[PDB]
Amino acid sequence: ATFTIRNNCPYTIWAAAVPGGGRRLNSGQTWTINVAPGTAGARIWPRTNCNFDGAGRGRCQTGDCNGVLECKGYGQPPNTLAEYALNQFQNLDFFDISLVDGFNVPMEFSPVSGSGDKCRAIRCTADINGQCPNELRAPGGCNNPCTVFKTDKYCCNSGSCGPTTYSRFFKERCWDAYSYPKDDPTSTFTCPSGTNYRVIFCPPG
Repeated sequence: ATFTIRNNCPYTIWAAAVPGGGRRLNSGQTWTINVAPGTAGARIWPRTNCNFDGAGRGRCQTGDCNGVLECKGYGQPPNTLAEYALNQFQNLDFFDISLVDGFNVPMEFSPVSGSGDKCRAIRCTADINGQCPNELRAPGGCNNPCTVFKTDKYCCNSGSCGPTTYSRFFKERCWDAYSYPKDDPTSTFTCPSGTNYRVIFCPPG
């Protein structure tokens, strides 16, 4: 499956993908990756304000993946996440935007020419950074209350949680994204396997 990753932000984004690695994307640049069928536990996310050396080692302000350019694992919150698993049950792809690990940059995650009623574009473009509750603010973004407060109410460790005032901050601004760990019904999208995708940072309206 092809994922076309485009930076439409006026600032530089260091794209990250597991699988895929990572690439510096100046404003307007694209990174195209191809991923094997059956790829699961996958994400794509933006990183802001990275400083890497010639060996590709350093630090990003948001979404840092163990101090390297080409990610071999997940990143540090706050980071807006495109999550997916391909060719799963009934050969369906399942994909979502998640804010459970916070928000750093606005995003569209969409199938190319999508087939099926739930095979459609997902967008989170509200000014979440600007509107972020002060208690949720972090360098470069807005953390989910689970990251900040670390209690069962927000983190759902026991499996018995629900929407909160803080999760609703996210959900009311980006209704199609996961806002807390058990936000499953109104947030998982599906396409037939074989579908290709785009991820756009700072998408136009």
